[PDB]
Amino acid sequence: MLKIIIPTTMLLPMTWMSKHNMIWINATVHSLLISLISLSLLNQLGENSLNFSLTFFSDSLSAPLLVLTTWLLPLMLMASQSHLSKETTTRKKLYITMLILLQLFLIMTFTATELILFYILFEATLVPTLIIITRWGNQTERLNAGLYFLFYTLAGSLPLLVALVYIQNTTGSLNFLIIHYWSHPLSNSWSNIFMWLACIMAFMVKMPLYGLHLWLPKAHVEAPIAGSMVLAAVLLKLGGYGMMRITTILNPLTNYMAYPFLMLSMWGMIMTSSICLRQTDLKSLIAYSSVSHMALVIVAIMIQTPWSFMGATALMIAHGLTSSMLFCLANTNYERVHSRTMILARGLQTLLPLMATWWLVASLTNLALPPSINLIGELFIITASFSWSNITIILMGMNMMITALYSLYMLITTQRGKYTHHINNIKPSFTRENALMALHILPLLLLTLNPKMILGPLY
Amino acid sequence: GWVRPDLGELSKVTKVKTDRPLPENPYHSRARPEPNPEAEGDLKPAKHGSRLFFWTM
Ligand SMILES: CCCCCCCCCCCCCCCCC[C@@H](O)O[C@H](CO[C@H](O)CCCCCCCCCCCCCCC)COP(=O)(O)OCC[N+](C)(C)C
Repeated sequence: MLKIIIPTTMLLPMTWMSKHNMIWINATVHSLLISLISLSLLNQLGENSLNFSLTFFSDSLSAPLLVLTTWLLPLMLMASQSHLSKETTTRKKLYITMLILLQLFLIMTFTATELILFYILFEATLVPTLIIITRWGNQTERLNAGLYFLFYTLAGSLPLLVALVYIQNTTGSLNFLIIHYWSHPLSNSWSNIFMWLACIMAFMVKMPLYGLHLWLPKAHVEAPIAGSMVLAAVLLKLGGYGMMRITTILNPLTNYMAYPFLMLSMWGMIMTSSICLRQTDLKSLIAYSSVSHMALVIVAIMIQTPWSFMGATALMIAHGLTSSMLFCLANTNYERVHSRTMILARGLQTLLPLMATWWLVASLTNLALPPSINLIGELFIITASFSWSNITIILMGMNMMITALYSLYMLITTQRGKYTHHINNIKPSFTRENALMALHILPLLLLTLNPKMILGPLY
Repeated sequence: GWVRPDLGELSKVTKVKTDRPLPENPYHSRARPEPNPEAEGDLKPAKHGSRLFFWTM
């Protein structure tokens, strides 16, 4: 697995010894090459896993997330090129260093055969994101956002650590393989109930759960474009990956303990979808839509059936790509208008038609139009939920309707109607922005041709 | 016929011919507890190293 980790580490000396006007070109080229290298982990087995060494292993749950993580860095560099143009060379190199460090931590987090090593890297990711938000954010609220984004996480993550070490004192190991093979039933006890809660809440706060989702709109609205991209695409999926990994030792207590979280998710998806209907901020709207999709993923993981896990994997990948694209489109609007308010710049289809096409495709894929992988994950989760209880179909159908409603509302408000008269600084879209949108969207429509690559280890 | 002892003669340490048996346990001591096993052997490398969390060495 070092054939991916070492080039990512070499990205740092290459960045810092680059010329003042060659940092973006070199970083983008070598990040794309690293993505191409990482693309060969998709050759998975129907047997156990790709156990490279005692420290790192690969899975068909890990490999799609790793490929997405590698693919996200070049796009983040392209998106950050514009608003960081007036910046000093040292600070641009520091920004690129933060991005590379975040990729390295994510890559090691997703393989991480140990639960303590997974926890350490899972929390190491928290530092570069915090620096990116609180340093290169525009508004005065960024600091506050960072505080929220920090403490929420730690509020859930310190109990997990305690539980983790406790488990190793009783089991003797925290290796995923030994943990899976030597799993024993968890008795219905108060001690076991609190161990279950300690194991779950850390990943639950990062999805985020509906009750604990307040940090996310703050962090996304306050962060720069690359920060928003990585938060929506990869960092939200750490909770899903961790829950899928750790729920193996929580049976049969999950049957009883899942009820409050299932109710919170099934009602909060309706709640956040309706919130999206009355939102004056594009970034806030996209953040709330992300909360709804991750609520569906939480339901999938808690149900804990093969179709649930397949749908959860597919939905995580699809949402990562779609939400990153949506944030990029909103940022292209913001870099022209400097307002970030949806109602201000109107009728942009008449002034920017190709970007209107990109908006339409992104809205269609957020809307879960078949046969997109968004709908593949949605439908698999919905079928699993129907088998769990036939009454869930009501809430799922309401969520689908409201999702279509706010997606097309966001499209119509910004692209249709009459242009705002007093806005005259709207320039033709750049080749960089069009290429960014294309590099987001073509992978989705290619993945719909080979869905088994993103359906996980239970396929 | 008594000759007075000289200086430092009555402070000499002298020997005594006695038939009284030497007390074998004048302190009435109990039996001393057995010592610890004081294990001895040849050192070998630690099995799989430190075995601390994820460290392989
Ligand atoms: C806020 C945003 C979201 C955050 C996350 C929320 C999710 C956390 C919810 C916790 C899950 C449930 C906790 C315990 C579930 C076990 C079931 C139990 O509570 O119900 C009855 C238990 O009876 C009573 O409930 C006893 C507990 C009463 C005291 C709890 C306080 C009630 C309200 C407090 C809610 C505050 C939550 C947040 C705290 C900060 C069952 O009867 P019994 O057969 O006897 O017990 C069987 C279990 N045994 C065998 C282990 C003993």
